[PDB]
Amino acid sequence: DEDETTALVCDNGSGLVKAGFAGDDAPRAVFPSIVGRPRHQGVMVGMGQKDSYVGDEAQSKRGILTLKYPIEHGIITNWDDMEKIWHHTFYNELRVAPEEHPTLLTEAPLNPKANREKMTQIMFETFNVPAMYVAIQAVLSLYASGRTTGIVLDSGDGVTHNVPIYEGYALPHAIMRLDLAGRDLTDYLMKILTERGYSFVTTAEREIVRDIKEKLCYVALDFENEMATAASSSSLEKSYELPDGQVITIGNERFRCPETLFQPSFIGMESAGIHETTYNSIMKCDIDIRKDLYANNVMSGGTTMYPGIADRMQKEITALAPSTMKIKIIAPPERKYSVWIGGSILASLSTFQQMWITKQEYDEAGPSIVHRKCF
Amino acid sequence: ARKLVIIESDLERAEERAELSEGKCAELEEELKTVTNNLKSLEAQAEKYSQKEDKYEEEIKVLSDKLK
Amino acid sequence: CFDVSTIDDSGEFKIIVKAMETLGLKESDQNSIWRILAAILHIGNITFAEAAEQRTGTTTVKVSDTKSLAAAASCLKTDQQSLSIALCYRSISTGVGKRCEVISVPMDCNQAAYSR
Ligand SMILES: Nc1ncnc2c1ncn2[C@@H]1O[C@H](COP(=O)(O)OP(=O)(O)O)[C@@H](O)[C@H]1O
Ligand SMILES: [Ca+2]
Repeated sequence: DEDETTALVCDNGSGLVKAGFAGDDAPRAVFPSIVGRPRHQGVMVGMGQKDSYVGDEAQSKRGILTLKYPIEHGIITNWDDMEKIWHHTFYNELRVAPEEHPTLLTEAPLNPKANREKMTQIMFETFNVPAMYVAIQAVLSLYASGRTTGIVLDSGDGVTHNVPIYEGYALPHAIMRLDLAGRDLTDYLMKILTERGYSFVTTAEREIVRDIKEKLCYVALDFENEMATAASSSSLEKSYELPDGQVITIGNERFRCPETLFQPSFIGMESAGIHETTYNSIMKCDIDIRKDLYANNVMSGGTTMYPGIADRMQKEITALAPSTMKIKIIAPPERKYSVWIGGSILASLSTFQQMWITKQEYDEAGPSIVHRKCF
Repeated sequence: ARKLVIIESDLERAEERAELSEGKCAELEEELKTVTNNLKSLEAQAEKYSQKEDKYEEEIKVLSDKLK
Repeated sequence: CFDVSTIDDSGEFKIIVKAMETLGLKESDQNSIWRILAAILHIGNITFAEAAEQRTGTTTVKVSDTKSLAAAASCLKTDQQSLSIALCYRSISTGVGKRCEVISVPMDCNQAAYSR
């Protein structure tokens, strides 16, 4: 546009595909990372079904679709279907050719080595990308919120990651990975829903569970005191008319499921709560470096949007943590797009040149170019 | 005689959708008044809660100074 | 600093009027333009004070000198409060259609004075 040339920003997860044009502050066309076929055989003739039904077109009509998700936190059940997800991204919504503008993707911390080389194969050899990089999830948001000294816990629907990044990344481990977010809460509901004459059976309607979840479901401050309150039918049940037509008086259902977050013992996992793992990462660093970590805590992700998420942390942490200085948690009121706001940062930096992979660089160091320069 | 039936039938359709619409519209109009009243009521309570927690903000502050 | 001995204030104004009238800016048009400038002055004179909304040491932004921020919305003739709901607080949604403004973020002081 008579400014520069070849530039773009992108970001994908287990919820939405955040992307936009060149030099933007916020996304432009986010869409669900879904994709399925036809369990209904799509009037076979009222088109040769194909196109699994990805994008707004897919999210619009769920019934015909057997929504089979490709990338469940880390593991990619299949790469063949990924081919026609990015074919919908750059060409339909972004309206730009990938054989021109760079690309800034996100990296699920500690992702299988074999996956990186496989992805690069899809871009460089097929979609011809002469410049691109895959930054590491959390570290991005750090520079956006305006923090240089804090501990980041960025996670939404993908995977939980405790990234203590306030003066260095890639160093002692002090990081954790937990497959317990988003889809885990989306699949657990139908189970407990059975006791209330409800059952979102198939995957298509399972996706709706998440929709209603993010508009009412809240977290209990103390399950004990709210157990006796159950008698008082006022703060619990609330009339929610299902778009089709079937009221669901969610009440105790709201604060029962989220309890699993702090208590992973409800789904057969010894994984400690997100406030225990926090200790595990802090106890590794030096002794004279905790007082500043407690001062500011970066809690990001769409998972940190439900009522009663930050106040609970300040109750459990103080217990098994030093009690002398003040403790404050920085949870950006809109901390979901924290990664994208940070993506816009690195997207406009020139120092970033010493990170991405140039067309020729791949052929000069084989497929291992990724893990030979990056880390 | 047949044309009469066509128009007479339309009268039944018109009368049916009229009484049905007006019936629900009246019910809706009455409901709005109840919801509007609840809005005004809740808004009033929220105002009292807002001014109260603000009074605690200046109270917890002055107490912190005296404690220091 | 305001009053200066070197430059005459009252003597220049009448000369400025001549310059505007000579070119093609009659008083009728001048007044119509001053409203636009005067509006900015109202939205200018507002360096908000400390907003004790946070807990520890940090803070956000809130109006204490209301009549000043009110003047900003006075020329606009809109809900003084609603005005600050969209500015001091950054609202973003987007996706599918295009954006829906209401839910927002109380930004820090640096970004606050920045937007100011
Ligand atoms: N205000 C909100 N309240 C509750 N859930 C929200 C809110 N905003 C976004 N979400 C949800 O957060 C999820 C996306 O979070 P995100 O951190 O981007 O996930 P991921 O990185 O795993 O793709 C989606 O399930 C979305 O519905
Ligand atoms: Ca992710």
